[PDB]
Amino acid sequence: PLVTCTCESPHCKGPTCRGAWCTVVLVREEGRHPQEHRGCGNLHRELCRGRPTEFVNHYCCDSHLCNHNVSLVLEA
Amino acid sequence: PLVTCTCESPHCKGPTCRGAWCTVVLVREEGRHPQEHRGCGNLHRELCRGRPTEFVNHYCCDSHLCNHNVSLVLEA
Amino acid sequence: NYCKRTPLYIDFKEIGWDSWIIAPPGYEAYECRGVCNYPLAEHLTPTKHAIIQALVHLKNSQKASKACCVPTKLEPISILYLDKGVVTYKFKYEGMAVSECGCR
Amino acid sequence: NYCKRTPLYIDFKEIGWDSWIIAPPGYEAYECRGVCNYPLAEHLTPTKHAIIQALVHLKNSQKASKACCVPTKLEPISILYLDKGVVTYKFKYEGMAVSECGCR
Ligand code: NI
Ligand code: NI
Ligand code: NI
Ligand code: NI
Ligand code: NI
Ligand code: NI
Ligand code: NI
Ligand code: NI
Ligand code: NI
Ligand code: NI
Repeated sequence: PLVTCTCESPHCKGPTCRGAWCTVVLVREEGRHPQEHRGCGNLHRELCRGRPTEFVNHYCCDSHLCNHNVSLVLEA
Repeated sequence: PLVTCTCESPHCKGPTCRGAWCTVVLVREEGRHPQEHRGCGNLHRELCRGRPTEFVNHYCCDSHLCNHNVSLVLEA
Repeated sequence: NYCKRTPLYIDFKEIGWDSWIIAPPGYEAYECRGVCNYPLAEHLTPTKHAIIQALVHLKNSQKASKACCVPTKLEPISILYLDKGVVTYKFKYEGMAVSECGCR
Repeated sequence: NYCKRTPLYIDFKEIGWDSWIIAPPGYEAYECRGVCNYPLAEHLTPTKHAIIQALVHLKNSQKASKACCVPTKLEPISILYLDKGVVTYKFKYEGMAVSECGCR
């Protein structure tokens, strides 16, 4: 079964998306400000289990619109 | 059957190589001087049939060391 | 911009291939250009190594380069080519047109 | 330098994957870095689209970008990972280590 998720990423063809789980990915490159991506996830569920680092944080959930307005924090 | 060819390219693990045909490729990028590559060829024989252009020239032969000290010219 | 399929028309005459490609004069080969910034989107079918390599590039750019946008499935085209002066019809000239891009 | 396979050790702790990867602490994932300058060498198994795209990049860099160095065959590794707190043994974790590079 799938779930509807908030889509706020460059690969979003609409405000919502349907996937196996909802994702919030907080990514920080070496130079610029961290960007917060929201969307769904169907492959590589193991990304959700990664401990937050200084550069990446993976949040995942499978409730309806559970990834909406969820703020993540990176490691120092 | 294969043939021994003169090898003078960055991908040459020795002075000679064994392939279906010997190649001399004269390549010119947009900025720097044209480089002349010598080696063998086993795939994409159709590259040999390409008419010389302002940036590339493909010479091919299947004689023993036939691609040795062969000078190519590009188009204006 | 992000990794996606970009239109790219190849004129066989301007690459010297019209000497043996009788028809067509050219074709839409397409092109996969764009950056593979993390997270690697699923529609680009990123492999686990590409995802890992993208994570190390975030840690520091010196250790690992970023995942690259490359074609993942290629489609054949039909050409008319000279076979020793004879115009012959090849139905599937494999690996010519891009149908799917990805991050590898 | 040219497209080739470069050693790249991944420390699972430094990418946050040690939370679920019990063993090994890391592995040699390798990396395909380097430029795919024309002519595309045959040991990098370049496709016909990659060869064509490399030819248009020589004509002018604005129309088509250069072919990219990417992994072409990936190998699995064996890991010990947590399955709901249980240390389980996965024999083939596919798509983890690079065995062959190429230009696509
Ligand atoms: Ni999992
Ligand atoms: Ni041919
Ligand atoms: Ni696409
Ligand atoms: Ni062209
Ligand atoms: Ni990035
Ligand atoms: Ni994979
Ligand atoms: Ni290699
Ligand atoms: Ni690392
Ligand atoms: Ni080049
Ligand atoms: Ni091909």
